[PDB]
Amino acid sequence: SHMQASLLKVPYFVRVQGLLRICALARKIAGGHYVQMAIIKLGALTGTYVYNHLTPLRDWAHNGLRDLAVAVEPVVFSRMETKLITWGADTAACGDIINGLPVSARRGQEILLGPADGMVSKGWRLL
Amino acid sequence: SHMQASLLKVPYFVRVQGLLRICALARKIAGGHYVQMAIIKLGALTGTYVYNHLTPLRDWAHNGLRDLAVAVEPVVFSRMETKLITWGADTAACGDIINGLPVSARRGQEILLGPADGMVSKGWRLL
Ligand SMILES: CCCCCCCCO[C@@H]1O[C@H](CO)[C@@H](O)[C@H](O)[C@H]1O
Ligand SMILES: CCCCCCCCO[C@@H]1O[C@H](CO)[C@@H](O)[C@H](O)[C@H]1O
Ligand SMILES: CCCCCCCCO[C@@H]1O[C@H](CO)[C@@H](O)[C@H](O)[C@H]1O
Ligand SMILES: CCCCCCCCO[C@@H]1O[C@H](CO)[C@@H](O)[C@H](O)[C@H]1O
Repeated sequence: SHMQASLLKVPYFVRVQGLLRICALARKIAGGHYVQMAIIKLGALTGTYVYNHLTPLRDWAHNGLRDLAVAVEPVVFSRMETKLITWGADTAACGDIINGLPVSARRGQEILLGPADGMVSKGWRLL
Repeated sequence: SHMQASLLKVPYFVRVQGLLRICALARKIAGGHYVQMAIIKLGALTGTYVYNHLTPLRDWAHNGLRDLAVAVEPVVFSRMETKLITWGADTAACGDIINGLPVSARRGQEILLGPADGMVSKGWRLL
């Protein structure tokens, strides 16, 4: 799904499993909390976030990890802004760009990202 | 604003007008189609795309611009993959990352991006 922005063509659920399995290894070592933070941040780069209500830190986290985190929904180690959006097939418009692609047309509750050229003849309407 | 992914805090319609004002300067000069393509590509990396149906090429484009374009809805000069999406408040889920921020919660028709910590208190629900 284009809405997940993952560098890896792998299901989100499975990506979190793999990431936490690497973390589990450091759960009991000395600077283990530092290690996990590193791996979690590396996961973020790949476009994979972990949430406490889905994969409780209590089941894999080193005791010091939670102190390094400034948030666990999802787990992040530096300030990250919080925004509100209402975007939907009903409000989408030209000018909008989603994960790198420009909004170009609509057809029902579907929105076309990228070039729309030659799509009008098929029921798509330009936004 | 977040759904427009523009490096400039300027209305979308104003950004395009500024871009096409520069393009017009080259509408009639020799090799102007090349100059306009550079300008339009600069707009792209800045977050602004132009569409033929919003601002027709016949009003500002140099005669050779169309030939260089691979599409005009919006104007691009190389392959751009076209995607079809179905997404909204009713479908948003964790694992989703929108223009850099992770989906974390839902309240009504609004969706929360970024940390949700402490929001469950305000009537928001983790996804
Ligand atoms: C950070 C990106 C990692 C990408 C590789 C993910 C590999 C996920 O591997 C997963 O491991 C689980 C057990 O840990 C198994 O139960 C799953 O079946 C398996 O697919
Ligand atoms: C790629 C980004 C370009 C930014 C330059 C924007 C220049 C604004 O352009 C001007 O804006 C005014 C109102 O805002 C209009 O009334 C003018 O007609 C228009 O030319
Ligand atoms: C950085 C990319 C710029 C691309 C635009 C190139 C425009 C070439 O501009 C050239 O200027 C010459 C005057 O010296 C004219 O004689 C040529 O006919 C004209 O094509
Ligand atoms: C001042 C001279 C400016 C030349 C304009 C260069 C615009 C670069 O346009 C290119 O567009 C591609 C997608 O279309 C991107 O993937 C490249 O990273 C980007 O460099």
